Amino acid sequence: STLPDLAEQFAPPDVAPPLLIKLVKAIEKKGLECSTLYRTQSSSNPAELRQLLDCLDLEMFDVHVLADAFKRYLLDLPNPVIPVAVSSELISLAPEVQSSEEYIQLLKKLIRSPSIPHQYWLTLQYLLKHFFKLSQTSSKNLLNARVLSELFSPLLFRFPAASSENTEHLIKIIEILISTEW
Amino acid sequence: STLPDLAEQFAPPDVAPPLLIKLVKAIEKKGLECSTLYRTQSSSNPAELRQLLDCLDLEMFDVHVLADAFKRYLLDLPNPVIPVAVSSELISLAPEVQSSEEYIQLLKKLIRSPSIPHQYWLTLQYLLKHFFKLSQTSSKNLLNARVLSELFSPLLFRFENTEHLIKIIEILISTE
Repeated sequence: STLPDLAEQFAPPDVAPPLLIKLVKAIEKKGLECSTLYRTQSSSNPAELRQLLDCLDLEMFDVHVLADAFKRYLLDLPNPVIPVAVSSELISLAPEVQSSEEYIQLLKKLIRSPSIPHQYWLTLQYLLKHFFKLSQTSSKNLLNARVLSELFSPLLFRFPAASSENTEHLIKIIEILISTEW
Repeated sequence: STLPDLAEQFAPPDVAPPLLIKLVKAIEKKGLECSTLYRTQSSSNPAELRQLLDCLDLEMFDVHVLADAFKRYLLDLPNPVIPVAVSSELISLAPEVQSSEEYIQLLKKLIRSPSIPHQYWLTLQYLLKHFFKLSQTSSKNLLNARVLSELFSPLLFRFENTEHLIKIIEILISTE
């Protein structure tokens, strides 16, 4: 649990944590068309994956190890990419305020709060771009935006919560944000 | 004001915001012996000072304008160098605590909290180093740790109930 806060790992004008960029670039180089990328576990345990998140070129590793280390990274951030402040608010929204557009508007307003370092929103945007690029070779890797949201929303929000029509709505906006990256 | 959070202006391994470093270096080059540094209002208004903080060599500017822009910078940070949570805790202990060394140990403990980006403490240390350097020519600029603490504690904490905070800064300047 020695991964520094996102706000300490980089600062503007950099667009993302340098370790995260290395992971994403290696994964895209070696696994863009992999039909089980992020949907199978590798043999490495969390301690070994954490050991990798310190030291070599990440392209030297097995792609399934890199993919697991990507998840491990999202899980080990001291605060999640989408801070609990933001998700606590989004979950509290009523059924009458049910437009995905409104949920997205609120997520951007809350995460861009000056009470939240810009690094959180920057990292989320970088991850969305990766997820969008993956979904554009769906014909080969079988990943659409919705499945990528179902796989990664629990790692982005890190929020235990019964399956509400609120939680469906958070998966839905991530789904929309992946698809609408350009 | 569009000044970004301390945590957005730099990240480890850099030791301080690059704009703050530029200000400090220019002020120390041109004003180390100035008997009125940081105690005189210059002719510029906050908008003009912000224009200078929003961007070329800062040495071209009048030193009193640099000193004003340094204060403007500290005032315009979206969150103060010493976060409000930290200062609120130190203030609420005020009648029950009074060991100064305890206040200092606590200030450091609170500002190094994992919930607070390391940039806040890094920036505070950079500021303390500058304040200490000034105090080493106090015979000429008249800025000793106590005067520096009275001038800048209100900008660092962003605030009677406060005298123990001023003393913390005074001691932290002296022991650099």
